[PDB]
Amino acid sequence: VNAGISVSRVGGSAQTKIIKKLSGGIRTALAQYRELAAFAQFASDLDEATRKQLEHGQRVTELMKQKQYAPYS
Amino acid sequence: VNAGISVSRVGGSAQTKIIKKLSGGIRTALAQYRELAAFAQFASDLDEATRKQLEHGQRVTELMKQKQYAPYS
Amino acid sequence: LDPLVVGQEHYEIARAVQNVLQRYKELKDIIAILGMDELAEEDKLVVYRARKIQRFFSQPFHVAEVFTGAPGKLVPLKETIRGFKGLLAGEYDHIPEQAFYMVGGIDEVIAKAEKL
Amino acid sequence: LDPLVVGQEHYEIARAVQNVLQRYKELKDIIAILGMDELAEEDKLVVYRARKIQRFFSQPFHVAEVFTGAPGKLVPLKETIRGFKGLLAGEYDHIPEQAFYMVGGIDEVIAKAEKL
Amino acid sequence: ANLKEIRAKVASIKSTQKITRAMQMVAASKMRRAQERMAQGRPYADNMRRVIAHLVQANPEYKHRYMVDRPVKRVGYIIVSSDRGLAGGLNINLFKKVVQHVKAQQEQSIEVQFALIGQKAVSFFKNYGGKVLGATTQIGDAPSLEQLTGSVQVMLDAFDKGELDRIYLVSNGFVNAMTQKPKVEQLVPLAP
Amino acid sequence: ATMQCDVVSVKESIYSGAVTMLIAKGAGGELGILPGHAPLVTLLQPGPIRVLLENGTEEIVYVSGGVLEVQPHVVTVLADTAIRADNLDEAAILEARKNAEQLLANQKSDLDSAAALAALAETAAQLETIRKIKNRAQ
Repeated sequence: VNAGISVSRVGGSAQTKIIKKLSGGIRTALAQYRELAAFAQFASDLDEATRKQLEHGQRVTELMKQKQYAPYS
Repeated sequence: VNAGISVSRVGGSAQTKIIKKLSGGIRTALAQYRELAAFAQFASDLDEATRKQLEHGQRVTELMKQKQYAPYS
Repeated sequence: LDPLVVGQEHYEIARAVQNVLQRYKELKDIIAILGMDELAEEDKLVVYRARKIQRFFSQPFHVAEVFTGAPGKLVPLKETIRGFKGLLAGEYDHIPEQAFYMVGGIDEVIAKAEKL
Repeated sequence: LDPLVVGQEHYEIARAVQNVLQRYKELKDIIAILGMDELAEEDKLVVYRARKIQRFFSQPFHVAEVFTGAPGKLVPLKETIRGFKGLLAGEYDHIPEQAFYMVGGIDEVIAKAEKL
Repeated sequence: ANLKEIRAKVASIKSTQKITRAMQMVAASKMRRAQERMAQGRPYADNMRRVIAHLVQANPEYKHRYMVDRPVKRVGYIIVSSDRGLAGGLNINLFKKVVQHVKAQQEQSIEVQFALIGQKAVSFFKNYGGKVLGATTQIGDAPSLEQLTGSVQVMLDAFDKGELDRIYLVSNGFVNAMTQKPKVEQLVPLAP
Repeated sequence: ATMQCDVVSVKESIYSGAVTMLIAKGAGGELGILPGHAPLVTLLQPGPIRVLLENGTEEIVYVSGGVLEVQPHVVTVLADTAIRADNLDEAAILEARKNAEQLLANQKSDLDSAAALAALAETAAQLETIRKIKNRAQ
C-alpha cells in the first residue's frame, strides 16, 4: 500500500479506542520518514537526531509486511 | 516583467532622444546582472569587478520596482 | 489583499510573516543536510519565528473534533496583528512554540508559556 | 510463483534477486548523474552484483547459434539455483564480470573466469 | 498533456547548470589560490635542507634514526583527505592506492599504523580497520601548523619507541591543473 | 653596513631586506650582529627580535620557536611562528586568523552541501517517471 497518498476521509471514528490512540505516533513517524527521505540517499552527512528518525521510521516501515490468508487479530 | 524575453521590434527609434541616449547603460547593466545571478550566494570568492557589477545590478533591480497608480514624469 | 483594503500595516505584517516562512522553507535544505548547529544564529531566530508562527496559527475551533473543549476563538484582528508583529520582531523569540500552540491571543500565548 | 508450490528456497532466492535488480534500476538515475565512485560502498557492491546477475542470465540457445555459432545450452534448474545463490552470497565478488556473459551453468562461469 | 512538471524539471536543471558553473569557477579561483600557495613555503625547507646537508657533510660522524632506516616491524602512514566530497575519486584513488600498498606490505608480516587527515579518510579507514594512532578533522581550507603539530608528534614518538620504523605520507601529487596523481612515499628514513 | 637579512615562518616570509644591526637572544646569550660577521647558527628563543635598519630606525619581530643563521652578508631566520610584532600579545590576532579560516571552512561546507547536495537530490527527482511515459503512444 502506498501510504503516502492513501487516505480515509471518514477517520478513526469507526476505529477502536486503543488502535485509534496508537495510530497517531505511527502516522507521524511515517510522515517524518517520507519527509526526510529526500536526503536518505546518504545518511553520512546529516545530524544524529536525523539518524534516529531514520532508524525508527525504517523500523516502522518494517513490521508492515504481511502474508496472505493470515487474519491478523 | 522579464526583460530577457520582452522586446519591441521598433527599438529606441520610438523613445525620447535623451531616453534613447541613456537607457543603453541600464540595459547592459541588467544583462550583466542576469549573467551573474548564480553567484549571489558567495559574493566572497569573486574579484572586485564582478562584485561591483553584481552590486550595481542589485541596485538597478531595486530601482526597477514601482508601486501602483504611480505615474512618473 | 492590499495595503488599502486591509491597511498598510496589516498588508506589511502579512508580507513579513510570509517572508519568514519562505525563508524557513529555503532553510530546510541546510537544516536537513548540515543539521541545526553549523548554521549560525543568523536566520535561526527566523527558524524559531517560523515555527512559533506555524504553531501560533492554531485556533481551537468551536467545533474541532474535540481536543481543547471546542471553544470559539475569533480573536479580534487587532490583537492578532499585534501578536504576530511582536513575534516577527522577536519580542517573544525566547518563548517556546508550544506557548503559541493551540492558543489564540497573546494573553493566551503568555498564559500558556507560564503553564508550560 | 507459490512458496507452497515452488519450494521455499526457490521463492526466496527469486525475491532477493528481484530486490537487488530493483535497487540497481532505481540508482541508475543518480549513477548516470553522479560519479559511480561518490556512492556508498555497499551500493556499488550491489551494483556489480546485479550486473553480474544480468550477465549470468545471458544464455546461448540451441537454435541461436545460427547468428552466432556458439553452441546453445540447456541448464538444469538446480545449477541455476545454486549459481544464483552463490552470487547472492558474494562468493564471486573477486571475479571479473565478463566471466558471466553468454554462459550457462555456474561451472561454465568458473571455467570462463579461470580461463580469463 | 501534463507538460507542466516537465517544464519545471527543465527549469530546475537549467538553474542547477548555472549553479555548477558558478561552483566550478569558484573552485578554480580557490585552486589558483592553493597553487600559488604551493611555492611560497619552498625556500624555507630549501635553505633548511641546505644547511642540514652542510652539517652532515661537515659532521658525517653518525646518522640518526631520522636519516637512516632501521628494520621495520610497523610502518606508519600519514593519510590526508577531505571533509567535502564531490571531487571525483581523487580521494578514492588515493585510498585505493594506499590500500594496495599496505596490502603489499602486509605480506612482509608487519603491522601498519595510521595518521588520519580529513573526514574522507576518517570514514574510509575507521571502516578499513587496523591500528590508527591519530585522527584529525576540519583542516579548513587554510590550516594551522599547531593543527598538525601533535598529530605528527605522536608519529615521531611512535618512531622513538622503535615500533614505527618507517613513516609514509599518503597524499595526491599535483600533476597539473587537470591531472592529479595519488602518492604514498616514506619520508622519515631520509632519502639521499 | 648592510646585510641581507630575511625573517620567514614556515608558512611564508615575514621580513626581508638589508639590515645593519641585529640584536637577539640566541640559544645561548644575546648577541649583536653586523655585516661581515662569522658563520653561525643559533636557536631562537621565544620572544621578540629587534634589528636596526638603514634609515636609523629599528624593527622588532616576535619569535615563538625557531632557528637563526648568520653569514657575513646574509641572515636567514627560520622561525616556527614568525610574527611582525613588538610584544607577546598577538593572541588577539592569531585567534582572528583562526576564526577567519574556520569561517571560510564553514562557507565551504555550506555552499558545497547547500547548493549541490540539495540540487543533487532535486535533479534526480522523477526521471524514470518520465522515461516510462515516452512509449505511451496515446
